[PDB]
Amino acid sequence: YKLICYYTSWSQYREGDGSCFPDAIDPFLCTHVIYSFANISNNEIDTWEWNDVTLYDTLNTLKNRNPKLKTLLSVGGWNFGPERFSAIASKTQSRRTFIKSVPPFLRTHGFDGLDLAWLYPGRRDKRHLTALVKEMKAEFAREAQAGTERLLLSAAVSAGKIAIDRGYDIAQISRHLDFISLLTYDFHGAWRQTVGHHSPLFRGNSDGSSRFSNADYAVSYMLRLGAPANKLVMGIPTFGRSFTLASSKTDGGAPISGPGIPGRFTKEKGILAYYEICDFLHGATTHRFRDQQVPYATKGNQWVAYDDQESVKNKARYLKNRQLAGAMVWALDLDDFRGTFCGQNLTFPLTSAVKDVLAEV
Ligand SMILES: *[C@@H]1O[C@H](CO)[C@@H](O[C@H]2O[C@H](CO)[C@@H](O)[C@H](O)[C@H]2NC(C)=O)[C@H](O)[C@H]1NC(C)=O
Repeated sequence: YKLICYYTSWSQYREGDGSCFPDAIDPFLCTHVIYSFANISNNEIDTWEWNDVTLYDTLNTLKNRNPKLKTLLSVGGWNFGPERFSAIASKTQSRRTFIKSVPPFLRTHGFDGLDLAWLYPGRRDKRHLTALVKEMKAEFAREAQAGTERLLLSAAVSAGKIAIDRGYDIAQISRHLDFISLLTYDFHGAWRQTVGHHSPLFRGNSDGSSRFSNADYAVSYMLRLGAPANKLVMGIPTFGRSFTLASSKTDGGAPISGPGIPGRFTKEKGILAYYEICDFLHGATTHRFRDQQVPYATKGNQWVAYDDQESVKNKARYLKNRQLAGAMVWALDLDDFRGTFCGQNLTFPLTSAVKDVLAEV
């Protein structure tokens, strides 16, 4: 079983304990670590943060301690406009230039592969996305002729029915990618006013429009669309999503005046790192949807939808029962990498839980 763990570039800037460097990563924890977000300049892959060269290096030494650990660099991201991605993929000229620029870059820094994080291609992008992956893999196959490990090519894909239908030629890109990571944790309406859990495992028999909004359906759909189970990786969030309640109503369906307040170290509205959540729980009321099998917490006018150890173990067992390729964690930097915020002196609580389930069989 594969355990793809993303590490985000900008997590170094977090104050105090929040600050996380490749340095703090357990070399034996995951099987693949993806460095989060590289840019594209002059239609050529390029760095993002000033000290990326240094961090790329910090991260790629972990392989000295664990020969088998494989690393990948991811292009795109949320702060990377799909428009610009879209423009690179439409002109066969821009596309080829970008492609040709990757292997050298990757080789130079020590990455064993590239991860496409084109965050959501539109209906007019499907055709080109397919082109992009085909040629990419083709270039990697050619470069491997030079007598060296072939680079890996993976992609972070949306897990919403509509999104998938709109911009992905799954059956096609499936045969060219090494593995696909399902963003199975962006399910609850980033758009509207009611409390809701962003990463439900099952359907939640109470509500009936939006079933397509859960891990199960997403995975089933992908398999139906033609993606081989041995290539699917279900994404598991290591963070929670926050909401500022608009009424004393807390139960499912409650009103929302807007996103929750920022975390001391995360400093971002609506989001909370798991270690921040561990501190939040103190004086908070824990609740859990049996239907979807995920928990949520409330304190004051703050409502938090998140994943805990069992929640994540539960998803891990799911993934296993459908015989998927493995799991993908959202950031390693959002988990308790210090192990000093969530009791139990364990480091990387969440990601470990997944590993335990993934390894006990
Ligand atoms: C992202 O790539 C862009 C593309 O060049 C870099 O942002 C630049 O992008 C603008 C949009 O095309 C250019 O017009 C500007 O010349 C340029 N910005 C500056 C200040 O020079 C960008 O720097 C890359 N991202 C990062 C984080 O460096």
